[PDB]
Amino acid sequence: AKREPIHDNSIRTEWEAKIAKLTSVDQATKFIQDFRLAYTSPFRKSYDIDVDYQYIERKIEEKLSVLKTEKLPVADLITKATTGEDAAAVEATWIAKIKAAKSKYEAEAIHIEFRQLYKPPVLPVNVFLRTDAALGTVLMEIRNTDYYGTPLEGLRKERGVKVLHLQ
Amino acid sequence: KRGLTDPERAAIIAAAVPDHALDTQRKYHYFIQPRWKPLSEYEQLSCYAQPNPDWIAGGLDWGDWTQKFHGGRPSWGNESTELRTTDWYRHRDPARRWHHPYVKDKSEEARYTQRFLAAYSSEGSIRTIDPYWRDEILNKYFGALLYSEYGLFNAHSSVGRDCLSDTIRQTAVFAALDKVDNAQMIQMERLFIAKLVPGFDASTDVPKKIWTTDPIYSGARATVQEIWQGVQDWNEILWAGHAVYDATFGQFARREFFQRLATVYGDTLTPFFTAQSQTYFQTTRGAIDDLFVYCLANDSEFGAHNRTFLNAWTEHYLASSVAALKDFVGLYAKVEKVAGATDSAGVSEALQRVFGDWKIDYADKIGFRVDVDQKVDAVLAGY
Amino acid sequence: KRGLTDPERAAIIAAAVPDHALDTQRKYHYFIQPRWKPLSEYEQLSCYAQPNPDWIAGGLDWGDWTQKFHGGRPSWGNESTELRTTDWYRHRDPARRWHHPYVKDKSEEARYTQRFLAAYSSEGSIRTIDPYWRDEILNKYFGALLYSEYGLFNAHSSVGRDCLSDTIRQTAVFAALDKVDNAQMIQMERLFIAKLVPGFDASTDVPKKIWTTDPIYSGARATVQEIWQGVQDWNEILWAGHAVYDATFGQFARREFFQRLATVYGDTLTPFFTAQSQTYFQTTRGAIDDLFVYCLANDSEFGAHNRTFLNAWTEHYLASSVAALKDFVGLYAKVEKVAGATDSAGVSEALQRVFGDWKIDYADKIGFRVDVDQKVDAVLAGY
Amino acid sequence: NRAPVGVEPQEVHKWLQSFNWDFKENRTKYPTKYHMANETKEQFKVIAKEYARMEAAKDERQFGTLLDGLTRLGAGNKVHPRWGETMKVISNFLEVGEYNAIAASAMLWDSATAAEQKNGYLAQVLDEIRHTHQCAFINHYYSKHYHDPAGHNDARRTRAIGPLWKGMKRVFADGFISGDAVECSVNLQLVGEACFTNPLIVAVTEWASANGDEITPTVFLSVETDELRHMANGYQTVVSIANDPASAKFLNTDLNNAFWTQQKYFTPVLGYLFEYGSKFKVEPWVKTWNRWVSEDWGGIWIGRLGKYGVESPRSLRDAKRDAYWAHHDLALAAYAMWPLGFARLALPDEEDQAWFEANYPGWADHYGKIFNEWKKLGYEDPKSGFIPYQWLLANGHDVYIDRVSQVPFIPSLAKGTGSLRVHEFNGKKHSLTDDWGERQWLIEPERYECHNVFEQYEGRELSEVIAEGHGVRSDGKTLIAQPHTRGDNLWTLEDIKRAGCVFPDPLAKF
Amino acid sequence: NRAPVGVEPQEVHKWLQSFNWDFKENRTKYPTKYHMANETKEQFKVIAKEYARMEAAKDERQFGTLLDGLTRLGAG
Ligand SMILES: [Fe+3]
Ligand SMILES: [Fe+3]
Repeated sequence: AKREPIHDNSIRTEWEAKIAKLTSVDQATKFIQDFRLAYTSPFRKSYDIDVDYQYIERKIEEKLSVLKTEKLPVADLITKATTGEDAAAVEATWIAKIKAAKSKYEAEAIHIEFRQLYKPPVLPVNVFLRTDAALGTVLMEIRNTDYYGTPLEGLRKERGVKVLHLQ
Repeated sequence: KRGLTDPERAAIIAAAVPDHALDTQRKYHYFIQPRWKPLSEYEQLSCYAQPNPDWIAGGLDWGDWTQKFHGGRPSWGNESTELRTTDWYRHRDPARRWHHPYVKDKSEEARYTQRFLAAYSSEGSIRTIDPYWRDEILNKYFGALLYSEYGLFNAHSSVGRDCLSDTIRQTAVFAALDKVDNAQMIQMERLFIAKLVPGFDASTDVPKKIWTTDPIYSGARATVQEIWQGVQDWNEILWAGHAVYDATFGQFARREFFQRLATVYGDTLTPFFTAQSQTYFQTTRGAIDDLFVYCLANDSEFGAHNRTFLNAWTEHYLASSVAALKDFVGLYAKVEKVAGATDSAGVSEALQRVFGDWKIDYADKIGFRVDVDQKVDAVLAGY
Repeated sequence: KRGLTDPERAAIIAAAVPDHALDTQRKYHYFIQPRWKPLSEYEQLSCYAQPNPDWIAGGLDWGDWTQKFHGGRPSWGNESTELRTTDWYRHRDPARRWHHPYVKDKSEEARYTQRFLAAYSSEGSIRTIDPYWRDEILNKYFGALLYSEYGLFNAHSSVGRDCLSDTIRQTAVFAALDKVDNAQMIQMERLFIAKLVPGFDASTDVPKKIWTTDPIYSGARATVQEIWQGVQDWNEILWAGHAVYDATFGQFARREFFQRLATVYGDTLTPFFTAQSQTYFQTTRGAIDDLFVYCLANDSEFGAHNRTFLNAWTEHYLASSVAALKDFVGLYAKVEKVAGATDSAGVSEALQRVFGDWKIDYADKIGFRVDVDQKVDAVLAGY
Repeated sequence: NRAPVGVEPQEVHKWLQSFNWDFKENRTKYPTKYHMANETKEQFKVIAKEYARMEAAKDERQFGTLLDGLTRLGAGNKVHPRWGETMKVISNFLEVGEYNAIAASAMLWDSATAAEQKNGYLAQVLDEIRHTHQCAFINHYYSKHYHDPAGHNDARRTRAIGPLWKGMKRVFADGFISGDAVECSVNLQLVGEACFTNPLIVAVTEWASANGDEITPTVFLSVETDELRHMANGYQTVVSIANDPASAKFLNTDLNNAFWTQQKYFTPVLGYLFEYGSKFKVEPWVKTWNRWVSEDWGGIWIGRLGKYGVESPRSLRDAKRDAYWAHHDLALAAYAMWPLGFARLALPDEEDQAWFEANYPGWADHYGKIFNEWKKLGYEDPKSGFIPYQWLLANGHDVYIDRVSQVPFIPSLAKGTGSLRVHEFNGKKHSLTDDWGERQWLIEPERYECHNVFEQYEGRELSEVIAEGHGVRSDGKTLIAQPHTRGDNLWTLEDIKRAGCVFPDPLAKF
Repeated sequence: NRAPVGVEPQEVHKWLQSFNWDFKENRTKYPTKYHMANETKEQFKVIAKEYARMEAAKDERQFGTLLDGLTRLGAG
């Protein structure tokens, strides 16, 4: 449609009106989790707030994070995910799935979702980074193996694209 | 055939140039918000060099990056730290150091040090240092310590790649180079000694073994490995290493141990080196203080938020260093008991000083409650 | 309208310039006789700048001057010294210092010193210095000593006007500035202290009184006034001040007294300053040594001749300094007797070192017989 | 033992490798398919004090020349206006590549396990800070003395407005820090500095001095001196991983991906900035490119690494095809969309044309005709209300941005080797322009989600976009950028506004 | 008292006049019909370290220009 100004438009305004209403950490965690499944990664639900999601997300991150410092006890901020899950458990879990992945297309989804679900402030910074890092090495290895094997035509179909035009 | 000095070309360019300026704003990046009274050159050449987008507090660009890591980790992102802020650019190093001023200064230190060394050897001033201090303490435990500095230097690699602003970046990098310098300089004194006192083994074999297996440096090696490899939150690495670990144990080891006791065992060589490490410390301090106290701990919107993590990290890492110190005070057992320096009380005031400054230098600025008395007692137990 | 960048003029000059060089000798003053392997820039920019005529050994001009003093004293003449030589230009400073290198180095020291000072105060390192050392000794007798340096600095004015060659001139002048620097720096430490320890009077009133009326500095003041105002033979001033007086008493006072005892009374501030004075000494030494040992004491035609005067001056001025020292060793009475430094034996090795180096550094080079043992005994009598 | 002795830097460097110590957790933090050897050695025995000493000396001579001599000469206003304007983009764009390198090389010092190896990178880290501040100094100085300081005085903000900025970001920002340290390494060191920067920084001083610019040669001649250590850092990267089984599988894959990334933007952009941002030509780009890429690099530099099972990129032949016309294809897109820049352009004059046709037979009939056509249409006159972008649209020539490289594409006027592929995926359309990036996107959909200028500016009138992004000068009405480099008839917001240019979604017809 | 403080050149220059001391033989060696006052004051408060610092800076810019820029221009 018609675009509005980059850094100030009705969309970021409205989501901010929304974020403002969150009050519980539980509350804030579902919200941000729903927000990232719906709007981030090429496997996003919607592409509607495409040019505004990243700013909005950051604003939600802020709300969640502030909430945690004033509600969860200090220890939890270090030892666990906002979901009440034990940070190491989550790490153990996802590093297990990725290792169990049988294809690159299977590997990518595990990595992409881990982020949507656990990007800080949901998961502690130190925990998220190493896990993200560990998942990343696997995906890369699964992927860079025989990289030029499949022809373009084949790749197009494995990706499941709707080829609208070839010159 | 250059256009400036070639008749036919200079003439041609002369005709193309307009008689008047096409704008009067001549301040390079005039839109930078000055910290001081008017825009500095340090600011003008540093501020906004990092292409951050609006979704990262402070940045002026827009859109997503053009290439992320596999899985989507952003080139730079808010996942790198738990600390939040109104503008990541807010940071200003009190020294206004950009690359030029920084190497210029060190270059002075570089050359002066070699002049001083050539004279000192011609001076034969080595003749009166205490042989035990020289051979047993200096050569071994002072050598060992280079590994503490080297460790801290290394805990900056990821910081260097992960921080969210240019100024912090430079503050971070000049910090790292100063630490590898300390390491390099401690060895330089060791090598100079070898050239002067025959049989003095300046190699790192013994100081290396001591670091990794000698109980005196046990807690330190513990803290260091944890700061270096333990975490990736770039603010946590910066805080814990400089504001806590070095401010305490490092400062105690350098100023209170080696430099102080050097001026009691008649050692006129070591204070020359410690002068540099101690100056370097104070310089990083101003930068570290601005970033954490001014910028972070006092961010209008996230002060209390960041302080939660600051006080958290502080309680964790201070405990680690109290232990580091407790292991360190075992070294006193190997020195001559000078009445009032290497004795219980002497050593106790050394601690008093350390914990006492840290309390006004860092603690009180961030709202961390510390009972200096208790911490001295704590360290002293391993005496 | 500059000729380099103005089209019509650059064009005009372009036409006037020849297509080839009009000579291939491009070494500036290629006829200078190199000391080292090939001509240095220090040589090229210094050698032959003084317009000496052939009647003054080494000079390449001819005729009398164009204006003398009333009565006929030449602008420069052979009456200025008793020392004779084959070429007055023969002298080369080992540091090859011309004006640029010289200020460049000091400029480093200048800036580094202010960095160090700003850190040291923030470091609170002053807290552990011995109060007696600080208040009684340092503040008074160390202050007093600036007058020794200042005296030596002044004994160079006539030298500056009367020496017969450019290199000697520069060696002479950089020597003088280094001495007034010492004086200025001793006071700087005194002023820094005042800013840190309340009630510390950094003024010169007391150190001044001590110099002029305190028996400890009696012989020194005697020697200094005699070198400064006593004579006008520029080589005699140079020799006596640097090669004898400073090499002995000065060196003893700075290295053996203040710097050494600073590293025993827990003083981490003074060695910073003495590092400069001690380096400066060693630099002048190389210059002084070249001029007197290489150039003069060993001149193919007048070696034995000049050595006659050298050994003469040496016997006279050494006696003066032995006395200077004998007065100086009275200060020990005011310090805590550290077993092996401030006691008879401790002090005796200090002397041993001084007289011992001087013997190999200067004595033996000029054929002066000195029984180090006797001189130590001599000084020690006033202990 | 009283003899004048000091300690030499190589004496210290002798113990560096022993500075590191073992412990179970002493490993890199970044995701990577490689493991750099632990006893890898560095090539230059430099240390801290020595680093500072070596660089400061350079600094002194450089700053003496600009600050002292050149100011006295009035040099900053002796450059030709075209080149003066090109230096806004050249210096600021580079500044970013220098900037991101500080971070990239830090990731590399993190990757390395050998003390010595971290040392080389750390050295590079300091070098990159120096070069960022040097690139800023060029624009800073130009702000002070050039006839047009606007653009030079704010590109770190005015670059965000137009398309060319995004490409530069891919190669010199994202390509250096996002991904496998090694890919980031090959991207920066082995291809970036080794194939491009290094010869580029020298070629720039040639194009500069030739157009009255003596600011740039002063600064860059200094820069290139530190770059040799960087070429060495790439070299050491391969070496440290040469016995890693992974390398046999992965290395060459990353190297070809890294190489195409670099050539993609650089091939067309530098040729464009040289040939069009100059009045006085130094040599034609097509010839330069074959000596840099085809010969010096693929030929000589790469061969020296062949003993590591490292080969010439498989995309080299594809690159070569493009080198002739790709930059002229870009020129059209650049001139056309001139109001989105921060620099004043100039159409190729009657003689620039002659040089063009002489060095690229065929240029005239195709590019020449369009450029002249636009000139007649009122390209430079603010009263014409004519913008080449609208003429592009009206005559069926659509501009697409490649979802991977960001490089613009006009298939209907393109002579280069690329082509369009528009795919739909999860409800989003994507324009790809070559086989290599199409594969990159097909395989790594989530590494490539960068929004484009059309996506962002859709349905907006060009002046509104410019005013919002600050493309105006001190008076807040007149545009920094211009279609001519004269000193009169400067276009304003109203002028732009009268053309009624509104951003369309080029992918809506598919 | 931990606060960053240094000593300024004018602070040092403040004690220079007291550096000289009296003694019957403290007089010029040259023949002259004049006697310069003993409390005469200087106009620029410079000192050694400061002298060096001030000049070197000049030197740096000068030598950068000739050695670097002008050579590159073929100016000579
Ligand atoms: Fe660079
Ligand atoms: Fe580089």
